[PDB]
Amino acid sequence: XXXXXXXXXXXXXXXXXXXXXXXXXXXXXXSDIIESIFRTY
Amino acid sequence: VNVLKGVLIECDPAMKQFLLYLDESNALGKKFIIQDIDDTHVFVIAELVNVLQERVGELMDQNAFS
Amino acid sequence: XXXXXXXXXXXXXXXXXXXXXXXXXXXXXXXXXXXGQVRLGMMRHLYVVVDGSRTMEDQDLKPNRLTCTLKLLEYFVEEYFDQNPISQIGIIVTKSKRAEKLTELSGNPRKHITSLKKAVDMTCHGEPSLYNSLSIAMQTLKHMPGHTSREVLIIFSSLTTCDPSNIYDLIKTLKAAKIRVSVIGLSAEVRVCTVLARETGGTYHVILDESHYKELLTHHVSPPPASSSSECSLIRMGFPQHTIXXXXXXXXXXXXXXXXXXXXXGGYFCPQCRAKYCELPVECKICGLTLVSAPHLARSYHHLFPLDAFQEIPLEEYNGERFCYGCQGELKDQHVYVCAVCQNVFCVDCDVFVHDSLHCCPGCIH
Amino acid sequence: RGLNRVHLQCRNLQEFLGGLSPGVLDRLYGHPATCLAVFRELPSLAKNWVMRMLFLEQPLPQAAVALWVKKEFSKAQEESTGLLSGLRIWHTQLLPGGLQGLILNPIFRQNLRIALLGGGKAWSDDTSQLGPDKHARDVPSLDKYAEERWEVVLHFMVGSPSAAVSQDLAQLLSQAGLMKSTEPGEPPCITSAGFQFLLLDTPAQLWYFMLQYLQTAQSRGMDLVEILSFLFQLSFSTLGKDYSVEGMSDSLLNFLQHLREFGLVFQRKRKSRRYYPTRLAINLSSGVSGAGGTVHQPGFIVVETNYRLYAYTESELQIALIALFSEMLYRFPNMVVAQVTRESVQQAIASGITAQQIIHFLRTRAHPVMLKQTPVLPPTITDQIRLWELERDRLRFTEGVLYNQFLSQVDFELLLAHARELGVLVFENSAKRLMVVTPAGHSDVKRFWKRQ
Amino acid sequence: IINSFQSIRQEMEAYTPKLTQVLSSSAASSTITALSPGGALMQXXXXXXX
Amino acid sequence: LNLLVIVVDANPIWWGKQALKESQFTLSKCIDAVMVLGNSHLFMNRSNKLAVIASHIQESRFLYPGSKDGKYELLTSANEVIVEEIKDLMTKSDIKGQHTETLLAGSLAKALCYIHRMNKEVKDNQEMKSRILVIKAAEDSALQYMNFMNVIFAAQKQNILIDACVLDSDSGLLQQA
Ligand SMILES: [Zn+2]
Ligand SMILES: [Zn+2]
Ligand SMILES: [Zn+2]
Repeated sequence: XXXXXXXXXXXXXXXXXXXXXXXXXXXXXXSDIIESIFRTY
Repeated sequence: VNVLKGVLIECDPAMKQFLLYLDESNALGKKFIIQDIDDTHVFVIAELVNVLQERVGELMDQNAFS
Repeated sequence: XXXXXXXXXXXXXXXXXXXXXXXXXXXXXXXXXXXGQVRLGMMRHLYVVVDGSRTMEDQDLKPNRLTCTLKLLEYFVEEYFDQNPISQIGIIVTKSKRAEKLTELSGNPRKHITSLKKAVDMTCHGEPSLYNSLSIAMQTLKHMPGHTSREVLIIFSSLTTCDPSNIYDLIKTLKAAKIRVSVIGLSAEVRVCTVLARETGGTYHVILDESHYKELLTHHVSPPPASSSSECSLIRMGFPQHTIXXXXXXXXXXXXXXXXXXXXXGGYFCPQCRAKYCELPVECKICGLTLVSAPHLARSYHHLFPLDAFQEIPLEEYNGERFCYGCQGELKDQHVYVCAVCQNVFCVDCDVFVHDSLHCCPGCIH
Repeated sequence: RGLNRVHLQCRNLQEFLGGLSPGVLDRLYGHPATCLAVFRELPSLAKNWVMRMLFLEQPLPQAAVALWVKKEFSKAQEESTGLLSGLRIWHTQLLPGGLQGLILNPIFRQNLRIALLGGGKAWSDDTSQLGPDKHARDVPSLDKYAEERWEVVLHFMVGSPSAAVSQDLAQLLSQAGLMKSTEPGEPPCITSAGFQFLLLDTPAQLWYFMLQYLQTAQSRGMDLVEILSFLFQLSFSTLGKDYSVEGMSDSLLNFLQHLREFGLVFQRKRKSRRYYPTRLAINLSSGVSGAGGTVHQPGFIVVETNYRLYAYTESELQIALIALFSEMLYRFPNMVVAQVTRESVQQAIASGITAQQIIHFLRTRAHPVMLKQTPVLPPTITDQIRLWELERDRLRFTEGVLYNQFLSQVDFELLLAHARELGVLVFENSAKRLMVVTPAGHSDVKRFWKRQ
Repeated sequence: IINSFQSIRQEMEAYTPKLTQVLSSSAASSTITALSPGGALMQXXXXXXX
Repeated sequence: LNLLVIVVDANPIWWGKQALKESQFTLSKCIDAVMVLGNSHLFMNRSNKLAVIASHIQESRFLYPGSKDGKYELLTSANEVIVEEIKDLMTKSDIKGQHTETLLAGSLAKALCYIHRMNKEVKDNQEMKSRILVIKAAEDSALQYMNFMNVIFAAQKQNILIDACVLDSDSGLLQQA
């Protein structure tokens, strides 16, 4: 249907799942986090 | 050629050279080992084989004490 | 911290025996089985949705919940294909807010149990998604024909049911798409699974033990009765005879297979398309016919002319027939079981054997 | 002990009956008890083949016997055919071309058919009429009598103050190689064969009694044939129904009262006309009592991973046996607590016990909580027992004769080839010409050297 | 029904020959001839020539 | 440890027509071949067990369950009880008209539950394998097919093998089983 027939909704801790680090100011590359921020805010 | 009717002794090489050591010390009465016919096998005078049967196990247990 | 005081004594010689017998009798229980002379859904595309949540890794069971759940699903696939041959199973692990069709809807236990032996080794990361799992199960179960009681079994553990959309429009759709969803729950009662179960048509249950969870999966093995909604059609069926290599392969038809195969000399044909199948029963891969050997209709005839109850009486009670009519043995216990129609005599071993396996009274045949 | 040590080998009724005279065998099958008793010993292939060919008067060719078996099993097939042939069941006849016909020995075949169907003899059962007998004996009291008498013999071997053996049986124990009398003012000792006899199963012990009893049956005017027919007549009898004696010779009376001394048969009086075949006499069979449990007595030794034996049985005999292969710490009126020390097993092999006796002893008396394990013993303990016996048994002795320092090398392989020719080769050399031949078979090659 | 009930009530009164009646040996020889691989009940089957 | 359960289709109408045929082969040699097979099975090993059932037209009565003439003793007692049981069964008999074709589903049901209880008798050391011989000589009624498949699937689950010697006529349900 789609990539997963939908996406992963922002459950909670979309800022604190792998917080500020795709390893503060660390790397930022996690797909769930950027898509959940794109939906959420 | 030189027909000797000794007794074959089959072991593992550790006890083979333990028998060689024990025969060099002459702890069963005579130089009871004739020659060394293999990497494994030994020859022994037939009548000291019973004192061998006791004292080899007894002296191996005595070597692990000092 | 003082459980040691649970052992009392009156004469202390058989009184410790009485306390041990009370404990050993209170550590066991009997099942609750229901009978019905009602329509059942006998062609049955069931579709199993397992959690792969974070709460699958919790150790409430003796191994973690993933391992016990998966072991009883291996037993479930075994007994369901042992009892309903026409039907099919498909397995979705629901993991990380997304749903994954782990094993497609097929009708042989080898692929499913192989996939469960694989799925022991998984990770169980993230929160589940009931939306996407019911969406994949709906997407496959739209276009099965209308006489199939299309059923989903959600073995569901966690509490945060992290959907990506609204899951009351799914329940309205699945209400209109005449599917039936039943949820077996772990550790709690969740309102959304309760609404889903009571509205789609299914049944919701929560788990105490190993034994209670086995009783629930055994309850979902049997074909559940139909609503006033499901279509009562007449599916066209095919009954292919077995065909060996005709007369020492005198003008045979050497084929490979039809779903790493060798050279098939003979076997099962199809009466619609004249293809080559090794195993029967198999839905026709290129026609849409369903192929039946017809003991596979006779393997599930006991649901239609079912058993009755045994009149259970423990006491001595007028028994002029001392021996078991089942297997010709004495009744050395105080449980005597007497049938309804013939009213012969049976013991406990004949009770469990007749009501679980043989599925008929030996008296009423005579 | 310049030979090898006394390894107690049970014959299992094949090496006994295979190795006799065929006239003795053709007399031996003259009672249906012996035909059933040799029948049940057979492997299952030979079993089914005798029951196939039983109702038949024609010598079937060799092709059908080789052609009754699927292809994969020919390695496990020729043993059954050869065992039927050597035991004088299949005597070979000829179809009138060249097909070697095979036919069952009509004495053996006729008496098996008497064992299955009606017969012309009467199994030596008799009763004039004697009803409920004066002091009729009860079945658990027959069990008690068996336990009492055979444990008295076992205590006599152990050397208790319960030495109720009546000195013909002690002479039998000295004659079979078990209790050696030395310095004849009456110490009866135990040979190492006696220690290996103790740790054995009860049907294996009784059948070893009957084998070494009939090994010296040339002494008291005994014949092997009638005694073995009476043994196989005992072990195919029933505890309940009662027998009579009328129809037996006087040497049979002497053997039956000697057998009463064994405890295998409960008499009432010496001049009586009745015997009760005891529960020891029925389970007389060349076989194994089990690996987890015994029909005689349920197992009682719990062997935990602590090398820890929990014996739930009060008996001075079995306490002495557990004292043989272990060392014992606690004794309660229900239980004995023992520990299997390395030094305890090394004492149990200094007196001479190969530790398959020990492991099978513990498997025989395995307690019913120790069951429901598929390896009924903990394999750490069992493999440790085997490693202890392999530390104790590290010398292998052989009397030989030396050939050393030959003058050439062609005569080296010539002497080696003549040794291989007459089957007297023992050990060879490749480099330094150091050969070992059999010393008893050396004089052949020695006189060959004086002939070249 | 009545004829067969009469004949089998008369039949199962006198009973048990065990040595004599059961097998003639020629029938057993013909049975071994049949179950040999070139006779009846050995259908020349399980060939499957590929 | 093995368990042969012979089932002999004692149709009195069929063997009555066979005994009025004045052939060589009557019911006496049938039940005698049954007993020689039974004594052979008990004879092959000490631990073997035997049970012999006789399907009559209206009842599944079991047949089974010193040495005067030279047999082994328990073989003699088993042969005596099988002989006396068929003499009590077939001679003292009845006559009805609506139900005259023989049955096989009920005797197989008794055999299945008998093997169940005798497998509960087995202790943990040993394990019982089992089979059911069916010696059929009559024509099976079609009317119990609904029943008959069920006992086959019970023998499918309980891992009991089924063998069949049919005497006169082929039988599709029994070769099916
Ligand atoms: Zn098709
Ligand atoms: Zn009934
Ligand atoms: Zn019963």
